[PDB]
Amino acid sequence: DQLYYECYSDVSVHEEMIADQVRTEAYRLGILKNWAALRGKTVLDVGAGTGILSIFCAQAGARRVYAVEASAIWQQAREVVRLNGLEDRVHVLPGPVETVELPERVDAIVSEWMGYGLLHESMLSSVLHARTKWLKEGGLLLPASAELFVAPISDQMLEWRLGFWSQVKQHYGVDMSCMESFATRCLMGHSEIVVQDLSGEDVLARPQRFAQLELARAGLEQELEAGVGGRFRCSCYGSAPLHGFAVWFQVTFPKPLVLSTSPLHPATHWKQALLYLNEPVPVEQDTDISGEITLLPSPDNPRRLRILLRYKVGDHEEKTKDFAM
Amino acid sequence: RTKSERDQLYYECYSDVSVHEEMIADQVRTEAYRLGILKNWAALRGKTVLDVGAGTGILSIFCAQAGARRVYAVEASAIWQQAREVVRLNGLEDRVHVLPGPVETVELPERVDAIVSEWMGYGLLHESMLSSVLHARTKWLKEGGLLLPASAELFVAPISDQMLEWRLGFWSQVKQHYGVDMSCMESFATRCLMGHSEIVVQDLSGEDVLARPQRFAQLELARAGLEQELEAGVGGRFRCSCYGSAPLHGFAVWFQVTFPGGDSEKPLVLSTSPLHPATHWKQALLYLNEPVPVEQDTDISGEITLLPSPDNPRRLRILLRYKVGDHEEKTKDFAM
Ligand SMILES: NC(=[NH2+])NCCC[C@H]1O[C@@H](n2cnc3c(N)ncnc32)[C@H](O)[C@@H]1O
Ligand SMILES: NC(=[NH2+])NCCC[C@H]1O[C@@H](n2cnc3c(N)ncnc32)[C@H](O)[C@@H]1O
Repeated sequence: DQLYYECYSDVSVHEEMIADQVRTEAYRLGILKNWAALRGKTVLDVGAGTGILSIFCAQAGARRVYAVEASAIWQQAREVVRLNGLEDRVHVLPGPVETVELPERVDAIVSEWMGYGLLHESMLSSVLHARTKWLKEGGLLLPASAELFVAPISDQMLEWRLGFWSQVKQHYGVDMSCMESFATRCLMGHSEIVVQDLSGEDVLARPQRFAQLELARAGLEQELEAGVGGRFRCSCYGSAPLHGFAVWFQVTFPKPLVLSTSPLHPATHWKQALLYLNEPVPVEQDTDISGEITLLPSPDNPRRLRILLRYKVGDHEEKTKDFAM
Repeated sequence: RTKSERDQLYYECYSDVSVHEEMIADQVRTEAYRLGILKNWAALRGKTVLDVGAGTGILSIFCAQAGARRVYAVEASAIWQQAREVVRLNGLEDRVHVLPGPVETVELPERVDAIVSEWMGYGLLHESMLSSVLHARTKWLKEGGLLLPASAELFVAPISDQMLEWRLGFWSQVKQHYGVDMSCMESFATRCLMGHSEIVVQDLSGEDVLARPQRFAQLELARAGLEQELEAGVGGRFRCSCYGSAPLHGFAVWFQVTFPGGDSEKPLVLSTSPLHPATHWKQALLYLNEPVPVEQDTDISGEITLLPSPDNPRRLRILLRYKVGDHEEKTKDFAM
């Protein structure tokens, strides 16, 4: 745990998260749009960082915010709260949320806990521990749920990198087309999850929701250990080389506001989690693709995301690939 | 990591496509070698060439296209098998010979007329590949032979880094967009972003340059005894006067290499300066612990030494000694 917390003692990660305008505006609005449910109520900010989300909760009308932060950045949060004149009702409490002592259970929890592929970092378990210990019955969760999506992809950037070697002749007068098979093995033949941003034109079929996480659900923490995911089925839009699948998520706040990391929506720092096949597979309009995706903690490191992929393209035999972040 | 582990990582890196894609996609770099080689056709026609660390073989092929009779393309990582295919694909395997393994233990049939190599790393000497080129020169280059490029030059300039300024000022600008005052974090951000002792590789522009760049070292690859200068430290002293008022953030170090042949007084130069087109080498930034205000005609002097790290000969270390105006001389010790 200590190694993890120390990653957040440096300014850069916090600058990156606030500079993610889609992320930060969405949390801001998700909180402020809940003013009626927060007015005069108490809030626990799990992993409060610099404190910015706790101050949004105060602007929404919370009577008190407990801002709990395990890394050294809590000292900066204390100063931010003081600078904004909110030390009377926003209280920064250092340490893990699992052992912090609050004066009272709270009406609401706010937290930005999502990692790459949703569950990389595994910070959800700390939010669920706080829910069990400190959230009043039926309390407000900001956000309250996460939804997981998959779509087959033809990655235009990958195509360009594989095709790069056949363009060397035009650039420098040396033919290097024979490098394409080697490049394919290098860029696709591995078993790592690739975090990369796609565009709408990389999506080869209607995205499918394959799992939903309800943060209030008691027993969710046990589900995370066993893996979360599910089956999916789709049919391709048209002819292209299938490179694999993109996985992304959205979270929904108590119309409810949705923060999405879909390639069809404005870019975020999460991008998408790309699962490449070992080599491209030609697909056509109406080619059926079915499969199953499971998000699991790595055996060597619970905080490291693993994804089991099972898939069937058209008539081909079912195949499997086991990815890790 | 142990030496065994460092060697394995190096092998894995250059056995993989990504680094070679980056180098070849670096058009300034690759065009400079193509033209610099072709401009030496008169010295290369009918002669033999050793390409130290040939990679995919593209530079060896440039040498064949310039008229070389025979090219030995020596490559230690698994990419040598890709280079063999590339050479065959272009119909050149009967005089471009891809040879696997370290140049330090390869066997050639004779000493060669010329050596070509793209050996430069970040801050010129990060990765420390020059030593292999010099080993090949001593062992395989004929007396009075040709080196391509023939020399490298190191430059320094004081900088006011506009990107760093933006990152340091980020916290003071949060409130005007999100309604939360975070100005109090500027000191913390400064400690995090400047108080470290890491060399930062980043692209600068001419706007960031606070004074006329100063050349502070030159490496003549033909010089016997250059290998001994590498271990003792490469560098030199500098002085400059600031263009105007701005916060001094530290210094940028960059290099160029010069190809022989052509105009004896205007050789072909591959530059990584912020004043010239971008390359994958960017520049090596040496940040002071905190910004220092300077004015027009503020004098800045000091000394810069590039050394291999004691824990890892492939890891660049830079010792900076510097004096700003009337302030006392200061020192800072950076590592890549
Ligand atoms: N969205 C993410 N991928 N990560 C969000 C991390 C936000 C903050 O939560 C802090 N943090 C993480 N786990 C804990 C914990 N159990 N208790 C308290 N603070 C924590 C961490 O130090 C950081 O400052
Ligand atoms: N400009 C740089 N910063 N590095 C250029 C490295 C180019 C190629 O030289 C190869 N290489 C490195 N050292 C050696 C050596 N001693 N002998 C042979 N090949 C080598 C390495 O495997 C790579 O494929």
